[PDB]
Amino acid sequence: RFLKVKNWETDVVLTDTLHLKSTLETGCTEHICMGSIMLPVRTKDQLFPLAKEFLDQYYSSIKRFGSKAHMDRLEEVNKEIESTSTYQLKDTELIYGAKHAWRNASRCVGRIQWSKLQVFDARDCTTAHGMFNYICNHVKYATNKGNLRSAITIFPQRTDGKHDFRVWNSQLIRYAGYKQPDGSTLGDPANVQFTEICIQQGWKAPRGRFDVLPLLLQANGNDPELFQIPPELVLEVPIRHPKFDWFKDLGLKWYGLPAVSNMLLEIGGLEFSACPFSGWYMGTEIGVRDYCDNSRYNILEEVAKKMDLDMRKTSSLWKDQALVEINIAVLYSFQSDKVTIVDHHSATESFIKHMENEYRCRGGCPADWVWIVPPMSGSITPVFHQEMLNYRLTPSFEYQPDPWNTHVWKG
Amino acid sequence: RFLKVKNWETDVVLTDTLHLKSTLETGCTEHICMGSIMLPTKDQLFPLAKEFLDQYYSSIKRFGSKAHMDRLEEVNKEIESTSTYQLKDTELIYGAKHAWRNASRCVGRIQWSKLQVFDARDCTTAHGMFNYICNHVKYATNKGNLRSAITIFPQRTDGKHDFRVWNSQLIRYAGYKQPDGSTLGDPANVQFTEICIQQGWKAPRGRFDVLPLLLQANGNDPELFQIPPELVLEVPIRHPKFDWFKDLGLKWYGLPAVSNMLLEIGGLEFSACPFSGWYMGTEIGVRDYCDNSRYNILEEVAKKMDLDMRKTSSLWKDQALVEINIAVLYSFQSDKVTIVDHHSATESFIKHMENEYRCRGGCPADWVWIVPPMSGSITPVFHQEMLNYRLTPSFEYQPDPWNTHVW
Ligand code: HEM
Ligand code: HEM
Ligand SMILES: C[C@H](O)[C@H](O)[C@H]1CNc2nc(N)[nH]c(=O)c2N1
Ligand SMILES: C[C@H](O)[C@H](O)[C@H]1CNc2nc(N)[nH]c(=O)c2N1
Ligand SMILES: CSCC(=N)NCCC[C@H](N)C(=O)O
Ligand SMILES: CSCC(=N)NCCC[C@H](N)C(=O)O
Ligand SMILES: [Zn+2]
Repeated sequence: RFLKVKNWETDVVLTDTLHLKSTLETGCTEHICMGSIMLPVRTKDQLFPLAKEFLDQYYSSIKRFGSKAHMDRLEEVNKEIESTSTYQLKDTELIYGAKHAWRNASRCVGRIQWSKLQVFDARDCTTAHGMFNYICNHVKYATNKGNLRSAITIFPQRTDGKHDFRVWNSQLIRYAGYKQPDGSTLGDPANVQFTEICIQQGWKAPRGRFDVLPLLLQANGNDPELFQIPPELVLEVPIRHPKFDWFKDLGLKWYGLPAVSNMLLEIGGLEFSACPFSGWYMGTEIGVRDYCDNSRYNILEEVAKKMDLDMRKTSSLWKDQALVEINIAVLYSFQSDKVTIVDHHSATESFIKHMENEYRCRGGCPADWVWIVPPMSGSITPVFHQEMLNYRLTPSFEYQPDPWNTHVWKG
Repeated sequence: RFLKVKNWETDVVLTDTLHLKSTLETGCTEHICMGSIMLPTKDQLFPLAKEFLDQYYSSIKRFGSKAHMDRLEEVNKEIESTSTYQLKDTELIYGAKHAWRNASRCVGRIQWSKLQVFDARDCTTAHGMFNYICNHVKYATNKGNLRSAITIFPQRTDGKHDFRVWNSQLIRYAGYKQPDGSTLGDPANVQFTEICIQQGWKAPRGRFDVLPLLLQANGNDPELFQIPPELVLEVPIRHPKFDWFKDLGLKWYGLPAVSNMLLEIGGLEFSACPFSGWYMGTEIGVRDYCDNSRYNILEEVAKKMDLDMRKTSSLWKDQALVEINIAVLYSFQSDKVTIVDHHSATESFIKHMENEYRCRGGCPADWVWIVPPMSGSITPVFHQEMLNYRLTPSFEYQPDPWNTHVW
């Protein structure tokens, strides 16, 4: 069966046959759409099929399907599973795997880049210290002095779910949040709970508004340990505005490298609970969400004051006005410092081209509209006008619960 | 069975049970989400009738009463012999108010129970239709102090005797393609604008020409009519700081009145049922003015502001978009035409959601439509999980009449 998606601004229609190759469920039914819901120990039994599909995909992509190297590999994985209960991916399969997980990531607008991913195989890693070293190398390689390069680091896969590798941080670089007793927060509110954990594990907190948090790291199921990323490794951009000279006096900066560390990489049935990955920022991530969410740094007001806008009635659109300035400032700052960042117009347009090309070559491109559309200026980006089809392909990045909720402390 | 929706900005969690009374289908499956697609018999009718009347009688606290049962019999007998049935006025009104209540794409539902319903079921001609329409337009406009209203023409019968308003709204601007290849006026109405001319309309062929109404009664060929100009309240668009803004020559009309939908109540289809409320500022300023396939004016406004349009990374479109929208809200407010800005409206819709949750057990909502097409995440609705489902009575889309009507 074929499915059509139309762009309402250009009238381009597209035909999706790829949704056919999908099995994981959406959270949706014929009676309810959960399209806007944020979050809607494997047996040998169900492991070989998962293996087989993956290797069928892998071998098709290299144009070797049905070959002797394809069959021998099936038979070998098959044997290794019955014998050992799991199996190891060749290097080639891991690389292909991680590329495809990104490729299939429907909430990601930056996927035009999916085929350029530096994969770092950390499956020989055994300790937290080994983790730290692997991560530092990732952060230095990916930063590249501001000329950001996409990368992922993949630690050993889950075995009995009792020996998991986990990065307790939600990102490799992120600013502390500290709840004061008067109810206010100092620094990033997103990070207060994690910050407290760090502190409880013995981190001495500078307690400022932009303190880079320590890596908290779990190897082989052992309690995690704290480590400071070398400061010279953390590239940061002080935030100024091309015409508002008081803007710098707002005391703002951000880090240049976004690197998600809390998700799970599934490939051919295997689960990698530690697989930090990094690309680069679209400006709105920082200027709209990180700075302006009410539950984040929440700077709209103080920027509004400084611009002396009529703040007395919402219909002045003073909020909308401050938001654009703040976003001009973020992009201006990054560009001036020659740190890679992309604006939301350029990013969404690229993505439309990627999506169209994906339909023509692959028969589909699963996409989550709620996520692909930027959080300001929605309809003046071409994605707003693009119908999308959202479905679940593997390999994939999945959510997993916070490890402090699951972890069994050895003390 | 019972579903949770969470607001991520405030942490409030709501439990939806209303979805288990969902009837219609969504387009989605376990395997695919179609959340962002725009348009995903005697025996048939009695179930629908019964289900509507049960909720109507439960709403008036008379579920199961003799009054309830008798009406179920009376409607049942009428179907059994006539093959359709007629709604009591009280049922007509409740049905309409609830069709709005259930409209998951409408951010403005906090207003739902204050709807003036005009029963035009005794109408028989397009002249009759025009007269009902003008009285609608005048009542709802109210000299700028807009009031919500729907007018309901006679329900479909054999679907060869359909009443239809061919305009997509009562009031909208014309669209002419030109030898220039460009488009003058509203390019969204270009094709209708033709059908009108193909029907005799003398287009003044300018940029903001209020289209003629094109009305079809009892399935007949439809007929042109010019709304008395004095009935069309319009706003010239100026900016509270850019004096030059007025020079752009922009105006919009005060009354949005969706005229092409189909109202379904208790299994009965009312295919002409124009309804109207009032505008959220972004509809005009963001979509109508700046959609690249609408008036697409960002290019020219950016010029007047002398912004650096050299690179997309100056956010010049974003800068302009904001001003354009300050101007619209400003114009309407200055002239005392009712209008709501996207901040105040989404705040109200969050409050409506919470009312419906504790009062009705849920509130179907389509996040993709509810989140405004500017400043999404600074409106509270961005951070609100919504569950979308299809309850009845409802408004549905229906084919354009010209693709259908036989001459
Ligand atoms: C090349 C630069 C990239 C850009 C500009 C980009 C852009 C984005 C943005 C804006 C989001 C939404 C994030 C949010 O709102 O929190 C996102 C989500 C996501 N991106 Fe990309 N991305 C890039 C590279 C990558 C890479 C290298 C990966 C992994 C290999 C990736 C995988 C994902 C995933 C899995 C999500 C969804 C995260 C979630 O569900 O919370 N992206 N991306
Ligand atoms: C009273 C003030 C109202 C406000 C502020 C309001 C707001 C809105 C907005 C912003 C939309 C999205 C429209 C678009 O983007 O095209 C919408 C759609 C809709 N509204 Fe409301 N509305 C109001 C009154 C009404 C009334 C009186 C009704 C019917 C009785 C109604 C029913 C609907 C329906 C059915 C849709 C979806 C129509 C479609 O699919 O295009 N609204 N409304
Ligand atoms: C409830 C709602 O889905 C939630 O706020 C989503 C909406 N869209 C989003 N889109 C992106 N890119 N990132 C987000 O965090 C969110 N949040
Ligand atoms: C393809 C996508 O569904 C389409 O552009 C939608 C998105 N959200 C919308 N939201 C509103 N309120 N009105 C619209 O016309 C649209 N268009
Ligand atoms: C793998 S990096 C992909 C990206 N461009 N963003 C990811 C999420 C970052 C987050 N939104 C933030 O604002 O820090
Ligand atoms: C029934 S009135 C509800 C409303 N406020 N808008 C409806 C659609 C109008 C459209 N967005 C426009 O910009 O003309
Ligand atoms: Zn869905």
